[PDB]
Amino acid sequence: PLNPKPFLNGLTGKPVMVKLKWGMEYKGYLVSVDGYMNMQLANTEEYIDGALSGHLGEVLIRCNNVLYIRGV
Amino acid sequence: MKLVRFLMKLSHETVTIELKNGTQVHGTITGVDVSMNTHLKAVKMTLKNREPVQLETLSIRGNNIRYFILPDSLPLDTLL
Amino acid sequence: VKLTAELIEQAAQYTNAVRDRELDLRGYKIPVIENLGATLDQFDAIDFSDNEIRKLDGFPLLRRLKTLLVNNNRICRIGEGLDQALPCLTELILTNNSLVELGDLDPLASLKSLTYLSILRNPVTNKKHYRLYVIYKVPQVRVLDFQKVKLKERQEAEKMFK
Amino acid sequence: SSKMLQHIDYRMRCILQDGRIFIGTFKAFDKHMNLILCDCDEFRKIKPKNSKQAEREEKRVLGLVLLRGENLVSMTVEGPPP
Amino acid sequence: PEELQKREEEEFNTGPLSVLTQSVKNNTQVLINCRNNKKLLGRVKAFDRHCNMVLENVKEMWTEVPSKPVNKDRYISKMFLRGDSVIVVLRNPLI
Amino acid sequence: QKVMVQPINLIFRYLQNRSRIQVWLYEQVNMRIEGCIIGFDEYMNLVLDDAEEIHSKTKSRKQLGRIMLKGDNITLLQSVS
Amino acid sequence: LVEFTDEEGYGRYLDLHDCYLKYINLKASEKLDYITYLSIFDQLFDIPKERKNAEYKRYLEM
Amino acid sequence: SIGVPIKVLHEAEGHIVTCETNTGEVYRGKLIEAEDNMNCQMSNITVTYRDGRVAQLEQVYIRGSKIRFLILPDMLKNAPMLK
Amino acid sequence: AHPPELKKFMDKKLSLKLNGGRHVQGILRGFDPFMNLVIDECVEMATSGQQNNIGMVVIRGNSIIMLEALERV
RNA sequence: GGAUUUUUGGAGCAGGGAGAUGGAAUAGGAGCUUGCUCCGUCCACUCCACGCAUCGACCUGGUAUUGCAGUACCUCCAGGAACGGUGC
Repeated sequence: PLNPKPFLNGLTGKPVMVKLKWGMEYKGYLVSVDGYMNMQLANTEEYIDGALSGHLGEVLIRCNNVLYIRGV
Repeated sequence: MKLVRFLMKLSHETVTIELKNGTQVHGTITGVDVSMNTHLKAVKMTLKNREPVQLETLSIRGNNIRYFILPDSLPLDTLL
Repeated sequence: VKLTAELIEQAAQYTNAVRDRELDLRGYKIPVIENLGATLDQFDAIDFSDNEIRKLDGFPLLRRLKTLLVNNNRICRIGEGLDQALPCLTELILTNNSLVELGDLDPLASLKSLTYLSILRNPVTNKKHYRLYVIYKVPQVRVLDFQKVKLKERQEAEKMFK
Repeated sequence: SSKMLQHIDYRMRCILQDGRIFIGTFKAFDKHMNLILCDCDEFRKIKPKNSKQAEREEKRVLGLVLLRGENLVSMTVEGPPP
Repeated sequence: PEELQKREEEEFNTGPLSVLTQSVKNNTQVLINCRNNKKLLGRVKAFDRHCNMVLENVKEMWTEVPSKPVNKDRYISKMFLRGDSVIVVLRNPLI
Repeated sequence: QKVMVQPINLIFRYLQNRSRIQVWLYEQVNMRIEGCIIGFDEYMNLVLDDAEEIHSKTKSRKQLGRIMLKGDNITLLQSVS
Repeated sequence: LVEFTDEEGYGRYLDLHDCYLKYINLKASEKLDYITYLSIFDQLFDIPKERKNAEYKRYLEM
Repeated sequence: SIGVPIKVLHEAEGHIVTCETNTGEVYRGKLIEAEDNMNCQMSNITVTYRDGRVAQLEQVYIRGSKIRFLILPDMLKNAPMLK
Repeated sequence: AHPPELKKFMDKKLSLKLNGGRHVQGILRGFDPFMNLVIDECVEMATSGQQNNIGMVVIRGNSIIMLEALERV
């Protein structure tokens, strides 16, 4: 079984694809997800429709939007 | 340290708040509380594609406010 | 007895039987019509019954006027520029006034939302082709004095007064 | 300070969250400040979709409406205390 | 109290709040992706668990369609963005 | 008079039998992520496995697999198998 | 009553705080304060610090 | 604590309300049972969903996170809240 | 923390309107004080006249707009 | 006391095509005023899928009721649509 808190414990460091609620995605290493579960992603490629448009690198992606964060 | 007292330490200073309903209200807000609860006093508010409406007593909500703009000659260290 | 702002501030403003925001003047006898702006647009109906009002004019700029009650009046003639101050005013309770002439309602055509009126017991009501001139010169009104306007009477009102 | 209690009992035009309005004499309040409007007027927009027709704002009779905190945004003071 | 305030200090230091940690240590100019797609740039002054960001030297940009989108951009000297509108908090921008 | 059909009980049953299901969205009937839930938690946030988000309008699906749907956007999961 | 400012006093102060805010929203620089605003806006035909060929002319007109 | 608008909706329980939810849904009918979570189980309601065709149905249940507004009986103008 | 008054609506056939314009008819059996539901034989009809029954679904109170019960229970 | 039922928000986005149809008294850039030509914001009519279906009043006729009640909206036909907003 994979509870999502251990899922973030195991996926922190791996390439997270974070798709937001507007569809804003970031493909980059996820750094941390705390008790507020607002994620932190570094070396991010900002994917719109699944095609990275920018490279924001280090950033803190607030949890209020990220639709999913998966290992790519 | 949340921004509660950073927002609440304010009374009747010419500031410019942005309500998340695409509108802005500038003026001397009456008083703020801990949960971003601020009223308006003699405030000039511009809405989305609308007129410079005037409010004598308007009660601005907290999460329906999108941002704040403080005075320019205020020390944020001494404010927050 | 001058019409003043005390007889405005002591007035009643509420949601009356017709779900309209009415300001009422019980026992006013005001022969001077002006200075209603501080009505504050929280009102749509303006009733001034029991008034010595000699003329139908002198009203300020409101956007949401719904009913005008000039009931139990003493009007001699009517002023013209009521339309820019009443954009969408529709009901006019204007009986018991000294309206006679076919030109006593010539400013009525400027009412865009006019739907109903009552001008009974006036020397102008009793005349022939009076409802003809009514349903002609108020083309928008579909009912006046407790009876709807009709296609035949409207055709007759068009034919006459040419 | 529970500030609203000083301006209550007199008529204010509040907003909705969808651009409309609610004009009434504020009766009582709560923690979340969801409002209680007495003999409320609901002045909303009517979709013009045209430049050759005007833009009107029609208000229906709501009476005593208990408007949720999802509707209370900003409420100007426009009426005398009834 | 003391231990809880230190715990919030650590949540700002070695958590996902490390973005605002750098923003308050080195004063890095921060991109603020707002929920209305309004891009804000400026140096940060204060931070909170709720991602409430105090800002300085603030510039606001938004693409308005009059079409062909025009990137309108203006200045607010100081700024305050409580954690409601901010969608993403970018520590280092390309500019 | 009645007993629990608990939501966490349904989530645990899904994640324990590896029950594949399509998960809807909040504010949008557009996408549904079909997959087997890898686990559950306190606040109903579930982790995924073999999940693909398929649209009702586009009729196409982008693969996420080990997805992590946020707990507020979750609308309802319909058991596929 | 309707045409007097409080910072004005019916002829003691002026209405220029919004003017300073608009100068800021036009310039986009933190090196402009009340001193520079007065030294720029006092001159009649003194050298412009902000463009009379850009929207600075309209802002000065307002 | 307990909010006085919610207490007025309790005083309007049993009897008919006219509520409007997130989707413009206008349900005009007897609002029977409700909670401080604004989750009101009601009955005998003409629910229109803002489309114009209101249907007269029984045992509806409207939450409050969707609640745009709710008209409650005017006779509660003498409710202990305002006085 | 308050539980709802859902014990009467338990074991009832309910046509509920969920967000996105969805219409789901189903059986309430037992719920969570957050109104977190599990609906038996839940048939959620799409915008069109096409519908499907999915049996066991943990539905949202964030997405459920309202609900109606077709019986007097 | 920002993780599903009220205020650290799921908001914001733009209005279907086209025709040697018209307009910008005062506002467009280029061909270095005017004359002429092009292009990126609407409306008015005409063409298509009058954007459709639904319904709530609504305008006209005809059509029934004479009926003591504290009110979502109440007879019915037909339309032409002046309106509100839903599903795509």
